[PDB]
Amino acid sequence: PQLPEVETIRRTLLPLIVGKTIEDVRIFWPNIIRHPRDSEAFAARMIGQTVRGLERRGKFLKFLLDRDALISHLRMEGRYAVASALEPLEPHTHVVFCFTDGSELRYRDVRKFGTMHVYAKEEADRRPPLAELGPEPLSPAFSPAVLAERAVKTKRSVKALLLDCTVVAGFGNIYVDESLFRAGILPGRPAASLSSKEIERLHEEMVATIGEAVMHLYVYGRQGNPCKRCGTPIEKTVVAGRGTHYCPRCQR
DNA sequence: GGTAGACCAG
DNA sequence: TGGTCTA
Ligand SMILES: [Zn+2]
Repeated sequence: PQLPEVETIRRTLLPLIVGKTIEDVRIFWPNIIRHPRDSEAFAARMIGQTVRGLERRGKFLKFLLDRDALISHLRMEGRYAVASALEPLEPHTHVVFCFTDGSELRYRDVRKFGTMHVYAKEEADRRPPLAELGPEPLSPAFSPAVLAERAVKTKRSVKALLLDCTVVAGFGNIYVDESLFRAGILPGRPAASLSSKEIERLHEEMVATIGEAVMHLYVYGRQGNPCKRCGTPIEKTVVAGRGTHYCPRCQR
């Protein structure tokens, strides 16, 4: 899921779990659990805690309990569902939180790529994976100035820069390619080569792209197809070890 | 600072 | 392929 999907999950999941008390935690793929390392300690500490809130940072979901926060990342195919303990689990269900009212929060993930960390609330923000996470793209903490500051200090491509989680939180491949197209910037441009005007434009399109999504595509996955703005076939190469889509005419 | 390790299965 | 951590 992308940041906008994660925000949707945050919004819709919360009322389904708030105020419920955890009675059991069942884990079928231990490797999902990253902290505490021992998945049995993970399970034991959450029992008896009540869900008090649900926040998002980047693509991370932060479940607030009584004493702890559960930090969860779905990666590409992780999904949460709330349902009855009386019904069979869906395929690829790896973690289940059982509540005292007979309902469950289920985590499914065909790729088994997602991660979970639990810490005392007051520690969550200064421990992995939230530590070092950059500002929310939709927040004033993410500004042209901040972006400019990071751009000049590096020799990497502009795409690599925007993919950097310390620069800005949860900006995925798709939104990077779309935003660069919209800003008229080639993804392979060295970040330091960007003018001040290009930085402001990029910031503006980044916010617009992610902002519109939280509420179609120009280039992502459209290789071999005409650009919607100029008709030139969209091209695909590899930049920053990633599938990279761009229009060689609109972007410079 | 930096990229190339690591995890997964359709 | 993807995202984010550790080495
Ligand atoms: Zn074009």
